[PDB]
Amino acid sequence: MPRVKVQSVETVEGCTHEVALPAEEDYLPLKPRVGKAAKEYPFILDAFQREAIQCVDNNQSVLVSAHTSAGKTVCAEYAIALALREKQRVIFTSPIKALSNQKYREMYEEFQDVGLMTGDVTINPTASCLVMTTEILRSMLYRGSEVMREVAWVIFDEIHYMRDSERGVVWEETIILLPDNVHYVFLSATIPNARQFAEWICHLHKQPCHVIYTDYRPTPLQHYIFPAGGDGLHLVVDENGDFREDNFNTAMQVLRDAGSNVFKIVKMIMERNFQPVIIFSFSKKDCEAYALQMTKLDFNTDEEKKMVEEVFSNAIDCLSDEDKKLPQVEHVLPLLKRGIGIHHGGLLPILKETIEILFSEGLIKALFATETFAMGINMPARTVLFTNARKFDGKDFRWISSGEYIQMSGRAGRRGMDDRGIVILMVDEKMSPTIGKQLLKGSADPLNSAFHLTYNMVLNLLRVEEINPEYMLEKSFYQFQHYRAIPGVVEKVKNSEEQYNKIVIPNEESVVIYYKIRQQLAKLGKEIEEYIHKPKYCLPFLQPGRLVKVKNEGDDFGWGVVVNFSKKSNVKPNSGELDPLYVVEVLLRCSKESLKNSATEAAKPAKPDEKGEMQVVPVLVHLLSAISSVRLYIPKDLRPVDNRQSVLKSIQEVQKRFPDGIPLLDPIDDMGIQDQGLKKVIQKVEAFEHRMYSHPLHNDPNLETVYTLCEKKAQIAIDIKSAKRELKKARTVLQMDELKCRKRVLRRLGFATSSDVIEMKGRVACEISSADELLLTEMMFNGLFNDLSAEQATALLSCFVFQENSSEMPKLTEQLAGPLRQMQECAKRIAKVSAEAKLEIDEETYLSSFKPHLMDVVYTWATGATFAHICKMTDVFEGSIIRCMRRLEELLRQMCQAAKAIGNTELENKFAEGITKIKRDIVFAASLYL
Repeated sequence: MPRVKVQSVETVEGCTHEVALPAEEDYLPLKPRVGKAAKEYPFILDAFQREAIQCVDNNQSVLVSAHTSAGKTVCAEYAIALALREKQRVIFTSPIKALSNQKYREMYEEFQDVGLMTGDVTINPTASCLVMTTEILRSMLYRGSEVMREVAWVIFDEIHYMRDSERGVVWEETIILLPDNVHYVFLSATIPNARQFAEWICHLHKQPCHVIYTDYRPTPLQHYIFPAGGDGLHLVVDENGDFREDNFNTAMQVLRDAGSNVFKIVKMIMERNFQPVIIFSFSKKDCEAYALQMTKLDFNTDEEKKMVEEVFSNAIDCLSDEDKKLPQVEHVLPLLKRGIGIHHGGLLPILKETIEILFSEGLIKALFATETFAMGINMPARTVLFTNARKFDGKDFRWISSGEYIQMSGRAGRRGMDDRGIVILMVDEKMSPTIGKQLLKGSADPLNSAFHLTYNMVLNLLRVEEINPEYMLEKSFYQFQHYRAIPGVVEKVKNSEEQYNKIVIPNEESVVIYYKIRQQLAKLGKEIEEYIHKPKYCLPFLQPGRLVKVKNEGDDFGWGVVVNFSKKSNVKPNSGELDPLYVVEVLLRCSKESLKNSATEAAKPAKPDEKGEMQVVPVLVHLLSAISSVRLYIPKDLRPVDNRQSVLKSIQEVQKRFPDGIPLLDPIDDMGIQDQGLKKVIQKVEAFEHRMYSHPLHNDPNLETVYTLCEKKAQIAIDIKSAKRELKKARTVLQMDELKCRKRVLRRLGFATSSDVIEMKGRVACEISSADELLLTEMMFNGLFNDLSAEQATALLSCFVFQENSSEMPKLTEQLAGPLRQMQECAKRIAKVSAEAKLEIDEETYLSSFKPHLMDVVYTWATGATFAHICKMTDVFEGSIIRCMRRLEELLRQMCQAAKAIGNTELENKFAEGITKIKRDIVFAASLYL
């Protein structure tokens, strides 16, 4: 159980300052800085700037949360200066290697003493500033690597990136394995759940942590909406924040009644000098499709074209003669002559930073960007546009979330260069007046960790003799956030039991028995209803006008006439299909709010406070809770309003003719059922209702009140039962059940003994941190790497770094695919070992995890083939091919120093030679910044 508290020190008309204090720690107010500022800044700093500099002056860990355009790095350059003034080395981490290059560039330009440490490049590993990616920090911590002996300040930037289930999990280990003598600085975007992370840090390592939150913006933003088809922009929210509902209503009405465009948008936008401009498309094919669509427009001046050509000539010198003739550069240069460009994940790694720097200088006035451009890149623009609203995440096709929208919209507006920021949005189909307005008022996202288990983690902690995984589990943020609900759970249980005790006055238990029989009667009623509507005897009884009733357990729609029905089966059946379903098109009375959007759930019938409107709605066959024996006449051809109003009137007089209740059917005779067993159930229902009315309580009045009281107390009891069921798992073998399952497998393989101590069989596994090492150790130990040539073995390892689906499967030769089965057969046997240890592994994706699409491309490249000649045998973008080998080349780096573990060198030097003849023409070249 954690023991912390919050003081929330006052702030004068600025930001909001809170401090986390661990349990018994009295709050000492911050003393003013003594001495001289370690770095002067030419401008005036904000209130939260003052507070942050004051806090860092006291050598205290801090959390700051604000938009990216605030310039948080201005604080950080101060802190990195201070340890430089005090002669202490500073460690800086970045999530992706991409930003590390230019960040090292700035920190080299003004401080002149920094050190770069990437997986591929190591520059000056003797400096007071080491800039290095976090996973390298994890590897460094797992090794002895006694560099932390002298460091005390750590900077974490863009921390909100911890929203992935796959690769976010590492930073918990990185943070936990750090010592308790260091100080921290945390940079974050606007976060609702800011406090809980701070409390987790305060409890984790015995230190206070300041927290700063604000939403001040130097440049306010303006939002407009453009329906698909029309002219003009509707300002919905402005530099003041009012919603201006009228404009939104006008836009949705225009799209509803209306139910080259991009060229018209760009043409209008360029007119009033609103460059630069950025667009966001989630399909990289459409980025180039609109790039070619834009080839009829020019922005550059003659001097600008001269400058772009000269800088291009400077850039392409190192490219070497053969590489200068690639088709892609010949495509882009005419596009660049007009002032437009693209940026996606299939472009060359050399063209990217060229485009970025040319955008920085200020010549290109129209850039097309994919999702991974707003993240990173400290270069903002003047206006922002979105071409879509739905996108495929990788598992389904879903709408955009609030956080993505805010993150991408935050790039509009430059301090001083432009007065206001402009962001535009379009909608084309199924806007659904309900969803979409949240995108303009919702916050970005609450941050929540996932922290799945992995083999390398438990192996590495087993390598440490004084640390064990079970100690690690309770320290994870998962357990911390699960511990912030227990007080709420116990408070809920306490309030519920007290409420149950408050209202207790039944008389007597005969009411309880009358309830129980009234539930058996109900269960019998549903069990016979499950027989009356089976689609064998009820299909001839579905004429138009049958006055059916529908209740899908949530609400009563009422009485409605049947219009049509069909045996339409499930098209594209999810998880197969073995029973046919039926859909009945029946005319119900829906609400106005349900019709006005009519795309979200086709639900929420009209309420007795509204007159409502009737429309035909498709329903499932298993929802008809009543079949009547009356057939109202139906108009001829219909589809207006007045005749449906007459149908409403008709259903209204017919109810004025059977005040006792409409005669629905008789299950014994009307259908004609002759099936054994239904006689037993009708006998039982007749019996139960016989004694039901035979009861005296029934005659007694006020029965309904007591019925409601019993229903309420039963629901309270159900709630208490569920709350106790949840509370019976507050901290009860959470992800420690898999721990036994995970630890069980290791001893079977031989990685560990039953005594659960690392052996050299497991020690080679701890020295791998990129791919699934368990099978790799089997490959090395079973002896499959030997008798494999270097040229044919490097392509084998490429299956561990490729995880993207492709349309076509090329044919592979026996010498190249013989090991492929050899790889696959060893996968199956290991999967069985996992499957027999109660682990939830399915052995269809497991073999599909390694995708055998590009081994030959790896093989052909390491045969003397030219890059130009090699990108024509597969339907994969060249850029996507290029960065794939980064992990593979990184993998080969650690494999060479992996075979030097069991005293094997014949295999070791083979991989070393393979690495040397990879870096040949274009794929491995220093960044324009390096």
